[PDB]
Amino acid sequence: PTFKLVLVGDGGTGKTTFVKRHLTGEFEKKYIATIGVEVHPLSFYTNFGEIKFDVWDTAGLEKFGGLRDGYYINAQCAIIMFDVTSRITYKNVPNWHRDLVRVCENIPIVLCGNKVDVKERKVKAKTITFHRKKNLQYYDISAKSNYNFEKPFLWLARKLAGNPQLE
Amino acid sequence: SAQDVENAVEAALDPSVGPIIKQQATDFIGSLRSSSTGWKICHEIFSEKTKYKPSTRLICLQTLSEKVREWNNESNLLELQMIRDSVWSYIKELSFLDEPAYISNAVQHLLTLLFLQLYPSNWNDFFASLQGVIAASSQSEFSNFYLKVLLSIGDEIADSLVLKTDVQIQKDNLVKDAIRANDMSDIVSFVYEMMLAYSNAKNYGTVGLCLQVYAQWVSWININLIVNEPCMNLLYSFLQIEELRCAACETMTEIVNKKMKPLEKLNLLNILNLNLFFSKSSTDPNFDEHVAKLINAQGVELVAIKSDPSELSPELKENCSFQLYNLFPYLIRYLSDDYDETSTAVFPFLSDLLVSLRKESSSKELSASLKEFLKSLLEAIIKKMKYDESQEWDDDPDSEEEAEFQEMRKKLKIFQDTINSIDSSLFSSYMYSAITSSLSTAATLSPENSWQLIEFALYETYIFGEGLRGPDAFFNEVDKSPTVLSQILALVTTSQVCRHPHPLVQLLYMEILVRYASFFDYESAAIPALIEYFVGPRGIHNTNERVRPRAWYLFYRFVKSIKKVNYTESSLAMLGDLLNISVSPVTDMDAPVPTLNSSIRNSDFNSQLYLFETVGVLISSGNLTPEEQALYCDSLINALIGKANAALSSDLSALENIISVYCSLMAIGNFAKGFPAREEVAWLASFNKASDEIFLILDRMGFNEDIRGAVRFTSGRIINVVGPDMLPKVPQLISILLNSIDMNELVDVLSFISQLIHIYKDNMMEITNRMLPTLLMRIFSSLSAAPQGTDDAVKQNDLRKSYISFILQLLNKGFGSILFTEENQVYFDPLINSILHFANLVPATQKSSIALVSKMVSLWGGKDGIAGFENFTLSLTPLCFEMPVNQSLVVLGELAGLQKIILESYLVTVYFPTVNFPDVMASEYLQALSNLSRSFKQFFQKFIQALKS
RNA sequence: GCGGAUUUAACUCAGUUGGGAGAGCGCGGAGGUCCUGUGUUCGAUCCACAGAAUUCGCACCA
Ligand SMILES: Nc1nc2c(ncn2[C@@H]2O[C@H](COP(=O)(O)OP(=O)(O)OP(=O)(O)O)[C@@H](O)[C@H]2O)c(=O)[nH]1
Ligand SMILES: [Mg+2]
Repeated sequence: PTFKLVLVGDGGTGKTTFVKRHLTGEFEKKYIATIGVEVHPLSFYTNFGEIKFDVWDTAGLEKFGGLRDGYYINAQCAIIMFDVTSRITYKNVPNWHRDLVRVCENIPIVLCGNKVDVKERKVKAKTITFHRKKNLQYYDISAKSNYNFEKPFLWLARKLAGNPQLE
Repeated sequence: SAQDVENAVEAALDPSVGPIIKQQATDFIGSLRSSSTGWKICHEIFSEKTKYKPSTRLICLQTLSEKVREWNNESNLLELQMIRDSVWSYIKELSFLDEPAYISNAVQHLLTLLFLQLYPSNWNDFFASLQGVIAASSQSEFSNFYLKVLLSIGDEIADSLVLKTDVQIQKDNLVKDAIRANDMSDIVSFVYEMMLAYSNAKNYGTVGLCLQVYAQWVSWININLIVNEPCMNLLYSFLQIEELRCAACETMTEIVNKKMKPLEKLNLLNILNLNLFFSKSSTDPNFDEHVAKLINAQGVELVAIKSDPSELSPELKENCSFQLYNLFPYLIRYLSDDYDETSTAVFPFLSDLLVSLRKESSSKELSASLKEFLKSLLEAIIKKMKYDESQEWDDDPDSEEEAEFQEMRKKLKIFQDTINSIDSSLFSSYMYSAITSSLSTAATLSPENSWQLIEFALYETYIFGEGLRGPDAFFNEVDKSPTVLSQILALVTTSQVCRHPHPLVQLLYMEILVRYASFFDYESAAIPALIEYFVGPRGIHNTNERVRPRAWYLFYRFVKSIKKVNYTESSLAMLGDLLNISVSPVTDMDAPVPTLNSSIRNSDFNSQLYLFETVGVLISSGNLTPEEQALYCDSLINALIGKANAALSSDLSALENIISVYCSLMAIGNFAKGFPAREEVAWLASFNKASDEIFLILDRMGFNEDIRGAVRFTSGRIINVVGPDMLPKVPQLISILLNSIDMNELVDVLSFISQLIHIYKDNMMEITNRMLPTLLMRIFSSLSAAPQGTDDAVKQNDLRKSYISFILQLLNKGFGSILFTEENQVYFDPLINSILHFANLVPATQKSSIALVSKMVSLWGGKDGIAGFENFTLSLTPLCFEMPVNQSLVVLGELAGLQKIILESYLVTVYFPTVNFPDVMASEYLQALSNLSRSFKQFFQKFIQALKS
């Protein structure tokens, strides 16, 4: 039971880090902009079985995102990530959504505000309204402290399996 | 080239390939956008269905769309037109759009962009022709396609959400007016017929899409087209069809939110005769959430209409206020709905209503009629506030449910606080009986299933008097009679509550005891149980995991605030079982190898540190003779020191020995963090013996920085305890810590220094001199390093902050002379520029950095000796007049201050001449500096906004 | 729909980029939780975050 999950967000929001954290457990402190797309088969366990997620880590950099929307083809789910430290990475969250749905008619989209470990916050909590205007699941998360790091996958898995009881 | 692209894309879409192949591919496709010719290749593919892959056509379609974005009308009206006829010939055929969804969706996207560049003038027939085709080929699949194009056009012209450019907006408003002035009447007529047609045919799919277009577009189109008799009738009907019920309530709403003149909504709002729908509105929560949202929509409107003083006709005020009081039943019915999604869909209406309500009670007293309403509102709000008496509490601190609940409580409280505003006595009484009532009922239940009711009782209590902390919260400022707070608190402290097993209950109890400890300032005879409570097996020795740690902090806060007397000895005795430290090395997420950090981060040691601090507060505010107090003092410092010596002498490398040493130093540091600053106190001797012990451990483990933080910390506490009795060894401390200095501790270091610079001001001067040279070049080096990641940028800003604040301290405490001691001569120039650089960065960097830059001028006000304070002073000019070209007032406000201080010239001869010379503005600036602190600021802000505009 | 200001004794206004805070007026003295809550620090009125009250724009509906 493998599902295609495209991960998209603005550049520097921590998409790749998020991935590494779950693939190896390591937290990369240096920023190396992803180029094109990197794809890793992150997997998981559940009361009912093993769900695999083929994650398509996309680049959110205008410079290195060749085939920008192409990668969303036949995607089965997705995560839209933004940086709580960087304001504009939220101001653009609509787009990422708009684009994603243009290719994938109706898929379970999870909106994630990353970097919540850093105290100060440029994207204040009163501005985060997109998920409630687009009926989208949201999660304040952190690739550094692992804060809520499994919420996004669990939710999706619980939908792609239609089994709310899934864990 | 075609078959190539088809491969490239195919290459990129297969992650089962070598990177080498992807590179070429990924760049080939991206080359298409960059290239002047690239798109010609996609122009040929997108239409080709018999020979190309959807996967390919997609990437070509997308390309083409991005390409259509950047072509200026006038300069490319040939290519834009060229790609249109192509898309249109394609769209006309109707035989490939029933390909996969992405291929139809992406088509829509291109067309709309095309439309966006040609419609006003170049594409006159866009709606006539497109519609004529959609109608000609009579099939839903096609109507849907059309419907979505309309939604897409709205996405690009009605969505407030996307980047709000002033241009795109002026460019967007044109397309709106064009559509308005040309084919709006028919766009709506077209849609209508479809709603009507597919409606009778029971084709709910398309009717849905229709209802959306109406929802989306109502925001910005002639309302009249939408609110005619025949179309409305069709809607009200949809309000009774399971399949269409919701879309209908969503569009119904939009019609209601369409913005207009207050007298204008009233009619519309009236004409919709929506109350009957409300009257009926069964178990479908999604729907109820829709109805709620509609009621809320209508509610928020009417309240805003009733507050405008514009049209004074009470006719308006009568029907408007009549319709509002009419909505009240509903507002309560849904506010109380068990489903939390539903109730919240009305908060905004409640929010505004209440506001309007206390604006009206500021004039006259509320009507018996309303006093009930509020009372009935509280009845609801109270219901939402309680835990569900069905699902047992989750011991999961990560349960999204508990997080969503706490959010609603945070809101449900402001509703109570506003109600309070409208009538504090109505709220007061009502809450007292709610808390009393709830506790009464709790006693009639098996402990296992009574907690929800108690947790709610102690919750309201906990909040009832938040902020109300003056002796007036407890007793009437005139009769001196008790306050409903005093009465609620009393009840609770006297209630059995404290004997209940449940966590939420026990915690919340201690929280209440801490928060309102001042209450007990009067009833001093009641303190022993509160102290014995924390102490006993429920409060501090609790067998619950979350409570035990959290308990120790509260007891410390409680004791800290409840100092007088007679509970000293027993409290100290009971703490005993809890003071021996046992931190074990543990594995972590970031530590395959247990780290002092990981080991400790998983212990309750940080929390336990409060006990040590407590035990020190008990011993300084307790009825214990100098002998007895000094006895406990030296009995604990010798046991800790002792745990350090045994740990130090064994293998210093062991994490266990390291941990052991760290904690022993931390506990002693927190023990001293409870004693009062340096009269001869008993503890002094005992704390001075401990000071020597730091060096002992600093000598052997000074290598490890963890121990170093623990040292910079503990010694600062002891210095704030001993004071001058340590001053002679301060330099030996400073010196050691310096060499093991790192980059991670450049900030723990700076504060340790000013911490001391404060305790002994003049004394620390000479030490700082010999040390500034080291601290400076380190800071200079880590701040010059452009960050390679978030954490880096984070570590930098913090440094930036303390660095400036350090230098501000130096100057404000009288240290400037040290910067000049030859040890730091080569360092003056860059220090100033350092600060000058932080000011031109982008506010925290500019308001405080610009401020430091100013004091630096006042302290060095004469060319006498400072050979780089003129050019520096003068160099600050471009900052004061060019920075703000590319929060901002504090930025500009202090930018002026620098101007002023300098001002108490070189600008006339030298500055204006370099920059484009503004004769008018150049003399108004000198007039401001010369003849206007307050006045000059004004000139300056208005001045620049002007210079900039 | 975005975006900013404001909120210090009875009164009335000052003022610091965190070291405990005041002049006029008003009963030799007296009188403030420096809007609230939470956090970060050895410590905050002055920092971070969350919120309230008062309020000024800009955009959309036009
Ligand atoms: N403090 C903190 N920093 C984070 C977190 N996630 C990411 N970062 C920082 O952001 C950097 C990683 O950004 P990336 O994940 O590489 O950004 P990216 O995903 O490659 O951006 P794309 O290449 O467009 O996908 C790291 O250096 C981290 O310091 C987080 O959860 N907490
Ligand atoms: Mg990436």
